Amino acid sequence: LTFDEIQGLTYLQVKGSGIANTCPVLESGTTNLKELKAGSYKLENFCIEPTSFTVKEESQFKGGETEFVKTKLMTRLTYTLDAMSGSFKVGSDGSAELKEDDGIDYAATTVQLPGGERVAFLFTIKQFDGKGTLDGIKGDFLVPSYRGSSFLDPKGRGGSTGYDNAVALPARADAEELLKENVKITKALKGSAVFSVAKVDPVTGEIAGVFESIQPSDTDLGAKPPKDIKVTGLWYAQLK
Amino acid sequence: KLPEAYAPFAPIVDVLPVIPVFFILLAFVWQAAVSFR
Amino acid sequence: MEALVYTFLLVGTLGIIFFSIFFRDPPRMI
Amino acid sequence: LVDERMNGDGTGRPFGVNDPVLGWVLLGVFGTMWAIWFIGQKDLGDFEDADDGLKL
Amino acid sequence: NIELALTLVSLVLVVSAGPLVVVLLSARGGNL
Amino acid sequence: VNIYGLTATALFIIIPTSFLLILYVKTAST
Amino acid sequence: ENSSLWARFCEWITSTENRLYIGWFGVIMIPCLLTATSVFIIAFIAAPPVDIDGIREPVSGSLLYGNNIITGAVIPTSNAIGLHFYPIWEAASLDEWLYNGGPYQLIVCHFLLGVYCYMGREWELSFRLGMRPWIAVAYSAPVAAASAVFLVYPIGQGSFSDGMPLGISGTFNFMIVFQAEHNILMHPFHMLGVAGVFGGSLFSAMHGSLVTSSLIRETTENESANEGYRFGQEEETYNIVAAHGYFGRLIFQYASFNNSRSLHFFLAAWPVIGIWFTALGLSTMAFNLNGFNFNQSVVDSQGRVLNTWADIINRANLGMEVMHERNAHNFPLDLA
Amino acid sequence: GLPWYRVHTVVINDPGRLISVHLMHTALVSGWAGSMALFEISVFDPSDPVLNPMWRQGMFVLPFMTRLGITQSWGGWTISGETATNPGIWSYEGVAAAHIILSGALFLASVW
Amino acid sequence: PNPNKQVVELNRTSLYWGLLLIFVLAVLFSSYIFN
Amino acid sequence: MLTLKIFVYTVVTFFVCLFIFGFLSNDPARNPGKN
Amino acid sequence: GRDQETTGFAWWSGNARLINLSGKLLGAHVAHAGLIVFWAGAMNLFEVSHFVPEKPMYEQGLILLPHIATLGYGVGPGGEIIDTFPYFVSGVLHLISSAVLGFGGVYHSLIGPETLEESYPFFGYVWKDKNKMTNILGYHLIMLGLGAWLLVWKAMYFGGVYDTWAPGGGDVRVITNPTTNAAVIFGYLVKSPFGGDGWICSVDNMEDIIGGHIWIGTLEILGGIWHIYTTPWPWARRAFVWSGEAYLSYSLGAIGVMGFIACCMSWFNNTAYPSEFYGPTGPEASQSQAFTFLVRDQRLGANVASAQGPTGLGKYLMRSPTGEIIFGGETMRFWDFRGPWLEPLRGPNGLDLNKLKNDIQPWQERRAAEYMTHAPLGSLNSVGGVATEINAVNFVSPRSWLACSHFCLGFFFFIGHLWHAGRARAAAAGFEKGIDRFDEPVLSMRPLD
Ligand SMILES: CCCCCCCCCCCCCCCCCC(=O)OC[C@H](CO[C@@H]1O[C@H](CO[C@H]2O[C@H](CO)[C@H](O)[C@H](O)[C@H]2O)[C@H](O)[C@H](O)[C@H]1O)OC(=O)CCCCCCCCCCCCCCCCC
Ligand code: CLA
Ligand code: CLA
Ligand code: CLA
Ligand code: CLA
Ligand code: CLA
Ligand SMILES: CCCCCCCCCCCCCCCC(=O)OC[C@H](CO[C@@H]1O[C@H](CS(=O)(=O)O)[C@@H](O)[C@H](O)[C@H]1O)OC(=O)CCCCCCCCCCCCCCC
Ligand SMILES: CC1=C(/C=C/C(C)=C/C=C/C(C)=C/C=C/C=C(C)/C=C/C=C(C)/C=C/C2=C(C)CCCC2(C)C)C(C)(C)CCC1
Ligand code: OEX
Ligand SMILES: [Cl-]
Ligand SMILES: [Cl-]
Ligand SMILES: [Fe+2]
Repeated sequence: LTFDEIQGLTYLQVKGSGIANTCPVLESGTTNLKELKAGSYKLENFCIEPTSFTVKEESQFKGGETEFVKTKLMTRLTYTLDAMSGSFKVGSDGSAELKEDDGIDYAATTVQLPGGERVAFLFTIKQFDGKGTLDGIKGDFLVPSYRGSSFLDPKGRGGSTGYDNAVALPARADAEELLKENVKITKALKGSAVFSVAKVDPVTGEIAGVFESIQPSDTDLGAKPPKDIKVTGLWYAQLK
Repeated sequence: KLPEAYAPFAPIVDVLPVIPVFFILLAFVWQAAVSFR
Repeated sequence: MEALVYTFLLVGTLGIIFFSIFFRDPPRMI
Repeated sequence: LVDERMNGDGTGRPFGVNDPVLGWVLLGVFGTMWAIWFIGQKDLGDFEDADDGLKL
Repeated sequence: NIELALTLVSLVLVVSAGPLVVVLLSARGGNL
Repeated sequence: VNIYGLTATALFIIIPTSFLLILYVKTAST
Repeated sequence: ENSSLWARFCEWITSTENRLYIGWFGVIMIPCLLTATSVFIIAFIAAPPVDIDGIREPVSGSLLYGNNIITGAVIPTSNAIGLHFYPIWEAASLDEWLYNGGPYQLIVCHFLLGVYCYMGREWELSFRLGMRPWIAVAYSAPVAAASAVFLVYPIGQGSFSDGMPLGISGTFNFMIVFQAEHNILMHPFHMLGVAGVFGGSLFSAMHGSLVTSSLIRETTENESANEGYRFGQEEETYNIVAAHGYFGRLIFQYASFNNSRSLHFFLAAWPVIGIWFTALGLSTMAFNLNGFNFNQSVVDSQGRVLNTWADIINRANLGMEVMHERNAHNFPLDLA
Repeated sequence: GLPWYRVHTVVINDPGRLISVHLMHTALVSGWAGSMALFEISVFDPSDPVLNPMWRQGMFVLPFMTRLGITQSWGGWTISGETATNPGIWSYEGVAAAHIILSGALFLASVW
Repeated sequence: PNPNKQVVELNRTSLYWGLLLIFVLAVLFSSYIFN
Repeated sequence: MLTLKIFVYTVVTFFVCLFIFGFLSNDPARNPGKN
Repeated sequence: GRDQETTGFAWWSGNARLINLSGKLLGAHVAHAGLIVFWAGAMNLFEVSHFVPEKPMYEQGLILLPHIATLGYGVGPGGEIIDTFPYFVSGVLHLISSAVLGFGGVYHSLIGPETLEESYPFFGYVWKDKNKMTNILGYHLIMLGLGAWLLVWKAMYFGGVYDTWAPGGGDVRVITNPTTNAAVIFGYLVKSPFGGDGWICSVDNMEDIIGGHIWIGTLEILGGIWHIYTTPWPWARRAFVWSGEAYLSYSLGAIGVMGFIACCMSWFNNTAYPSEFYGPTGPEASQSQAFTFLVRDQRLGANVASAQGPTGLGKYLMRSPTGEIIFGGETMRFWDFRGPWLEPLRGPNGLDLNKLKNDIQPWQERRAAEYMTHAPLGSLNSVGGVATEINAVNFVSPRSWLACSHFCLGFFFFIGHLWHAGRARAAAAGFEKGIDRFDEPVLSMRPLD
């Protein structure tokens, strides 16, 4: 559906359909990619819809190579980044600058490996700053810690609030297992994303394309090594 | 409150809702008076 | 390992339920 | 998008049908078993006169 | 407090008014 | 001292011991 | 012959000569309570962990995921689903159904629809055997209490995640969280329910011992006294006058029941009415009516709070509610 | 009466109890086959098929499933050393379950 | 009403052979089972 | 998933129509008590 | 009066003595219908006398005044109470009519004939007469049908009813266009009862409500005329018990469902049960909390969209499981809540945060902050918080009283169904007094059952 076909629906008609989880496809407009007028644009209704989640999983086998594997999704329809505000700049020749500031720019998402391993992650592009030509707007965002600092584990340990030890084992409350009780690390990592503007509709100020990002998964507050997750799919924005 | 031409009758009104509890009790008095035949 | 022991105790309890219904000592009248 | 849904979680469909074959499931299974009951209604008594129920 | 006192007088005249039917009808007549 | 041999010894005793006790006390009461 | 296909099926369904009676409630009861039984045993053993709280932390309840019989449970449905209907066919994958607490809502929908028809066929066999009907009315009290914990309290609180977990230690979590949010101990309908199960255990031991202590001497001391009764004998194997004339001496003479039919009605009506209230007490607290709140009720002169035992219950109450669902609450009022 | 070693000869005269007593043995044999295949899958290490294969690990009935085509599992792994994208219903665990489901069906037939 | 109903008997001398047999096999083989 | 939903709706409506037409097939006369 | 040995009923089941006494049974119902009208008169005037205009209608423990307010008598824009005299006339006209109903109820119970069969043949009835039972059933459907047209005439012609979804805020709105589309009206009935559907408890506007009572008014006038001119068909002779206790048990199971429906109706719906009058719903007060701290903390310099919670889902705004931008927290379960203060902030794709960063209106945060401190949790002695709360306020929501009373009444009348449907089916079969002791039907059955 286009943007105007979504906005021509009431809330009860789009509810429960999965249409609300989708970015507006840009049906009108051409792939010429030059009639986009140069200059600055504040970028609202910027929304990113993924299509695949693949994680860099180490092989089950001993001499197996480590690639990106197909996954199936555990969280239901909570994964689209939507309605992000920011600035969009294009040059005279085709050099473009994509930047977002505010909006729903993170989406916690659990995805399950073939083999039964549930790897969770937050799909984000938050604080993005990317530069380059309209086939690649290569830049880096940050991935925050998947749980906050006031998150509490099943034993009550946590970063900001919490015990900081295993209280139910009072003789070995603090021991050589302090990797997961004495430090709850909430350090934010970094992820890289590549945007490519594919269609321009300059009479309405609407541009869409394909994105490709790679980000870390989750560290369980500093208890497991985070894994790399390659997210592809579509995106959409409104120049105005 | 009630309309002010009736507010002196507001003491009677506070007793009026509990009256159907007395109607189920009156069935027990009437049956006690015939000795629960 | 203990989950094998847990299910054996649960299957064994459901076994006695099956025998207590379909192989009960039948009540003889008179 | 990522996966494939049926997408009827909060849509309020009549008897929860969204493929029309589901409505014919409802009418086919009701209609097959209405017809078995109707043909077998000759063994249930002809309660034809007015005072012919289980009454008190 | 006359507004509280009349509510009690209205209670007693009504809480008696049920058994007073049963008492009076027991004495004269008796078809209850 | 293994988990197998300590309980395989106990099962090879008690499962045939009690089986023979089931048949004897059946017989000695007849 | 003259009988149709449907008529020979009706005389088999309503047949009193089956070993387990089926009835027309049993064509619902059997395929429902075999559905919920089969998916209970598979999910108690082998279900992957469940995001009960909707906050994307999974909770393990299966024997194959490191649980024993006490701590294992079929975990309630996700809080993100709420009261939404989540069958298998509304999920994308079967593992998404397993992640979001899907097995719970399939057990609970078939179990409740199976115990409503279990109650229906206790009526039906009573009607087929020429009995008086109201054993079903007695069984309506555990049915209502099962309906309160799995259906009505989720309906009032707005999620099946607040329904009772299908396990031993999951039940205990459900009770402890309930007392923090609703104060069930200070509710009179739970007080009446405790009086129904303490009275119902007193009266089971009372009626059970007076009959046992009044058995006519029929056997010797080398054989159990339970062989003095024959199944189907028409004489009455104990002395009701000796049992009445004993409990009459014990407390008061007119306190006892000389009528064994009136004794067994009161023996049925004390647990059933008591469980009827605690099923409604749970269902009124479903709508957040709550238990009596006597906190800071006793105040001396100069306006200062004297504590009571209810204030100590509150200190135990508000210790649980600051720790239950410890990551769910972003906002200071547990309105859900 | 009979000795202990002669008890099963009550079945030599009636063929209906001979069905029922071979059905119970057949329920125990396939009940072993699924239970042994569940035990072997629960202890099999499919990591190195080159230098820690199934005969190296004590797998007894897993080379009999793999001999007649069953190469994939519901844990993703295969025997040749790759990931199963579609394990199907005839996995190792599907066949270990198909013998237990048959074990209970043959059990009920023996009671009949 | 099966006419093929028989009873098993085991006298005490056969009890004493049977109990001896499974203890002597347990005396013999368990040295190998415990290894 | 739709194959499962069609199957469950055939199954559930089979047993619901057994329930409904069973009580329409002269249930109140299936008593032992004569009048 | 009457006694035990001439009936076989003790004092504690003595209303069962007047089963076959048509005139006594008439006075039993008319005197009881006096009590329903007497309570509705007395509890109305009790609530008019204890009405205080400085407090909301839902704070004061008023459950009957919000019903007359929903009809639009004496209310202004935004739920403001203009005058209380329309609530006073409703109290007196029931309190005076209760004496008229009380008189003829006492009349037919004491002086009127015991059975009105031989003297008044129009009113006389035998319970097994299937024509006369449908005849009385048809008379009362026309009364229920014409009663359902009173709501339609009052909404279309006689001043209108209160529409809480009205443009410009909620006030009294004449419903000029009631929805008579059968696909919309009968779409609620075949809708699922679960989350996002709510069977018929989600009827979201007054046009479906008033247009639905056109349907229930015509079908009961037509269905009343149907039962006056017909008798039950032979398949209905085959399925039912035709005693008076059976007809009671049929009504008890029908009305015990209706108690369960009105339990979940008053708890969830805020259109036929407006929140200006009944207070916020369970979903409404929990969504009002998340909206209140989304406006509190946004003015304190925090981006409410980019704010990550401690679990990583989003403290203020998260995504619904079908993809709608909703409020975060434990109130993700009530995301399918719709409210007339909240729906102005909601676009197609869930809530619109562009509309929610710039166009939060000052009346919306007035009303949502009112609903947070009037959540439908209380105590049995009307304290008014969570169970861990001190004696400060005096509040239990009417929705909390209306749902809890009508689940209990709906539960007992299902029990009353199971009592009387078991008994009337067994008493018509003959074995309600016990086993015959001569032909015990178990003794003529094959053992090892
Ligand atoms: C999204 C959509 C979802 C689906 C829709 C959901 C909502 C559906 C609600 C519809 C309303 C249902 C109400 C049905 C009431 C049935 C009551 C009944 O027990 O009804 C009982 C009566 C009994 O009728 C009487 O039955 C008698 C029985 O006689 C028999 O027995 C007699 C002696 O008793 C004589 O011997 C006689 O010869 C012998 O024939 C007589 O025949 C009378 O003539 C006859 O009037 O039935 C009748 O009146 C007629 C009954 C109504 C018609 C039933 C139609 C069923 C469906 C048909 C379409 C099927 C499609 C199949 C598709 C296939 C491909 C997949
Ligand atoms: C297909 C194989 C088969 C079958 C159907 C039979 C069937 C029979 N045999 Mg024969 N038998 C067989 C093989 C078989 N036997 C073999 C291989 C031997 C050599 C050891 C014998 C030696 C033998 C003798 C010497 C006698 C019989 C007798 C009998 C009859 C009664 C058996 C009984 O009551 O046991 C009762 C057994 C027990 C109560 C317990 C036995 C426990 C032992 C230790 C085995 C443990 C069971 C183990 C778990 C199963 C593994 C078995 C393995 C093959 C997989 C019955 C007709 C008797 C007969 O003819 O009566 C007139 C008799 O005297 N059999
Ligand atoms: C809503 C409640 C209700 C109603 C309307 C009735 C009505 C009736 N009952 Mg039932 N009953 C009830 C509750 C009720 N009962 C309860 C709760 C019990 C259990 C305790 C019983 C137990 C019971 C038994 C055991 C019997 C009845 C019988 C009767 C009938 C004869 C009454 C009679 O002779 O009394 C005569 C009694 C009096 C005249 C005493 C005075 C009571 C009057 C009516 C009070 C009126 C007060 C009112 C303010 C007047 C207003 C007047 C108006 C102008 C404003 C009558 C139709 C009898 C029956 O079946 O008849 C065949 C019978 O035997 N009842
Ligand atoms: C069923 C509908 C219904 C509903 C929803 C309400 C709801 C309400 N009423 Mg109304 N009321 C009702 C019926 C109802 N009442 C009836 C029938 C009467 C006539 C007696 C009244 C008379 C009335 C008055 C006079 C007042 C209210 C008030 C109130 C409010 C607070 C009530 C309270 O604190 O209860 C506390 C809770 C209880 C009393 C629990 C009730 C449980 C009962 C007693 C059953 C107990 C079980 C027991 C074992 C059975 C007893 C029999 C056994 C011994 C044989 C609330 C809005 C008050 C208010 O706010 O006024 C503005 C107020 O002053 N009501
Ligand atoms: C107070 C209301 C009332 C009552 C008690 C009755 C009572 C009766 N009616 Mg009448 N009727 C009424 C109102 C009423 N009617 C109205 C308002 C209409 C007009 C629409 C009719 C039109 C009508 C006709 C045309 C007929 C009856 C008939 C009957 C008899 C048998 C009904 C039966 O067994 O249904 C059993 C019901 C079913 C088998 C249907 C299946 C029900 C399941 C639950 C599915 C329902 C789906 C449906 C769309 C509702 C979905 C929502 C639901 C889940 C809440 C009985 C005497 C019959 C008779 O003998 O009369 C001469 C008959 O032919 N009625
Ligand atoms: C409108 C509904 C209705 C009608 C007309 C009848 C009519 C009848 N019933 Mg039924 N009954 C009903 C509902 C109804 N019942 C319900 C809902 C239940 C379940 C609780 C029962 C359970 C029931 C039983 C168990 C018996 C009857 C019996 C009877 C007969 C005589 C009753 C009598 O004299 O009462 C006399 C009244 C009393 C003795 C007083 C009882 C008062 C109790 C303690 C409640 C007090 C009110 C209290 C405020 C409510 C608290 C609960 C609240 C929290 C919801 C009569 C045919 C009897 C009979 O003969 O069967 C045919 C019989 O044994 N009924
Ligand atoms: C697989 C399910 C789950 C497994 C659960 C494991 C634990 C089970 C615990 C319960 C064990 C049985 C208790 C006692 C039963 C009893 O005494 O019945 C008494 C009846 C006697 O009835 C009479 O039996 C007569 C035959 S005879 O007399 O016995 O020869 C017959 O003629 C007559 O009609 C009949 O009335 O016995 C029988 O009918 C048949 C013989 C039963 C033999 C015992 C079975 C032992 C269990 C083995 C199951 C497989 C186990 C391995 C796989 C897991
Ligand atoms: C001495 C010895 C030996 C032998 C051994 C043996 C022989 C063993 C056996 C073993 C076995 C023989 C085992 C078995 C097992 C079985 C099982 C384990 C089964 C199970 C089943 C089930 C569990 C089922 C269930 C069910 C039912 C009942 C119905 C349907 C459904 C179900 C599935 C649920 C030898 C010589 C080798 C040498 C060494 C030593
Ligand atoms: O779900 Mn189970 O517990 Ca009725 O509060 Mn909020 O939500 Mn949850 O927390 Mn507290
Ligand atoms: Cl918790
Ligand atoms: Cl929250
Ligand atoms: Fe007894």
